[PDB]
Amino acid sequence: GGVKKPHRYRPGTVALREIRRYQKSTELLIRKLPFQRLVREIAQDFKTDLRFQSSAVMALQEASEAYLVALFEDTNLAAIHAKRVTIMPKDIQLARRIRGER
Amino acid sequence: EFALGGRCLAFHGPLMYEAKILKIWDPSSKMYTSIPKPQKLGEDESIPEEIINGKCFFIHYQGWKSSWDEWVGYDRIRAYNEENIAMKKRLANEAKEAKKSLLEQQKKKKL
Amino acid sequence: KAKTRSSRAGLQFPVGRVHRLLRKGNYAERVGAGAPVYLAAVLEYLTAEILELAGNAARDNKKTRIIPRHLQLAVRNDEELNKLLGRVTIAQGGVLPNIQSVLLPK
Amino acid sequence: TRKESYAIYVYKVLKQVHPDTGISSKAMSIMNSFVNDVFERIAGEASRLAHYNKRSTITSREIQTAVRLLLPGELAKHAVSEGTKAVTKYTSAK
Amino acid sequence: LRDNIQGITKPAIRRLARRGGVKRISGLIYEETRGVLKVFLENVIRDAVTYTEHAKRKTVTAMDVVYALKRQGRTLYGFG
Amino acid sequence: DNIQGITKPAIRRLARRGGVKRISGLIYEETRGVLKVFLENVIRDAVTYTEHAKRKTVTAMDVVYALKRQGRTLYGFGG
Repeated sequence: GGVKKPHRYRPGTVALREIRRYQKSTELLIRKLPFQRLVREIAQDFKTDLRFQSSAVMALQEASEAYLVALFEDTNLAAIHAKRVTIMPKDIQLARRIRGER
Repeated sequence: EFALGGRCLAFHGPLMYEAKILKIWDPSSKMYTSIPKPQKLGEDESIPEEIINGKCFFIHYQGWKSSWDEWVGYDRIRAYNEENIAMKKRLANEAKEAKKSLLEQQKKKKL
Repeated sequence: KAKTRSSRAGLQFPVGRVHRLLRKGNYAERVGAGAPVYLAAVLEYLTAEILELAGNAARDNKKTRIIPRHLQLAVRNDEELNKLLGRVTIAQGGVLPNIQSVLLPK
Repeated sequence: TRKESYAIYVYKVLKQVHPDTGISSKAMSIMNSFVNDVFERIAGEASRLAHYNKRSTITSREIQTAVRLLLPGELAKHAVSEGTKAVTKYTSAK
Repeated sequence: LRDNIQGITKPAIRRLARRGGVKRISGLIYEETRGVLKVFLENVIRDAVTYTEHAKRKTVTAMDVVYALKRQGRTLYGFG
Repeated sequence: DNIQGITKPAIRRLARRGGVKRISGLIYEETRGVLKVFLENVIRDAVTYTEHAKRKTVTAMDVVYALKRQGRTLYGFGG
């Protein structure tokens, strides 16, 4: 007769819940070691064997997450601009086509 | 047969579900063995009395959380063999027919 | 007995230091006496409004000591300090909590 | 080895404002870099103003034209007011 | 090393975008973003290895990073 | 009202130079306010600079000087 059904939050509730979770966190998101490596291969191209402090990396990250959370933010406004809740690659592009990096 | 941590197929309402055997209960010794070692029931641990006289297994449903973990006797537990898998397929087909009858009655309700 | 220039000016930030710096900064050839006094006066103010606002933020989160986050709130909540510190990215700030109205459930 | 920074000064003005509140060291460094940056911007604009007006000295006047050109909106008025009363007390106490 | 851009995992690119207040991240964004991280991190790090060499230092310093970010406009407080 | 002197066809001409093919009608009056607030930023700084030279007249040099401060340099008028 009555068959079970698991308790699944509707698409979007878990979303907004972790939005409120993450907009109160100040902790960095991109993980450290993965990021650190991002550089050693993004630097090896500019100068060989450039050592890096454990603070340059942390800085070059804080500066990155900060740059990205800003761009995502203008991406969203750009996504809402077309009356849509999905962001698209064009958005990150319109946004950046207006900051003048493109 | 039944082993600690092994596959099993179990009743749950009218249908068959796969489960892990985490504990094996012996009614005579009032005791169960567990996986990370004999031990008795804890303060918050209890078994329903309908099955506690038979050999029980604490089982965990695959694809479902630990809130669904429960003690089952030989009535509700079977070994993971091809006969049980085949009748599991058969009862899955019965649930499929029930869902199809649901679709038929709702589409007649729409008309 | 030698007194400091800050107590002459009634300030807490150092007026002496801000003179040296002004001099070695070579911002200009000659620097007058009152220029480091005024700059220390403005810097302490800006350091104060920002510290006050941070104090208003912290008590709210019931935390004794100010931590870098409290300093972002203070800056992004205020609409002036935000034009000033507007292309600045503070460490461990997070962002002002905000979600758009169309993203809310109906 | 000696590192010059505005540690005890900002701490003082913090107790002058709140004589009950602690401060984080990283947050301190936020304050130190922030006062250094705004000092650089106010002093640079001043240097410029001067070099435009063919002057050669950074008078308290320039720092003002500057504070009113950089600090935005009201933050300025209250900056000026406090800077003018500060230099007034400096000249009154000589 | 090589192709470590994939280290900025999707789970994370999301967490950042989630931080930024987005609710639905289309796929085809996870690739675009990593590209944006690698144009930003490029310029900054480049302007930092130039600062590094000028000082004839080898250890890319956090001090240089901050100065580099300034040049591009994205000043960072918390390090010097 | 001197603001309404920035006429529609003029805002249309700015849009045409800007590559716009259909201008809403409500744009015209949005472009005024945006225009004003911007001029009201340059000219403000233009004058701070002016009253620093104790000059009472403003110069084009002070105008491009205020633009340099804002960020948008203007070549062709001095400096």
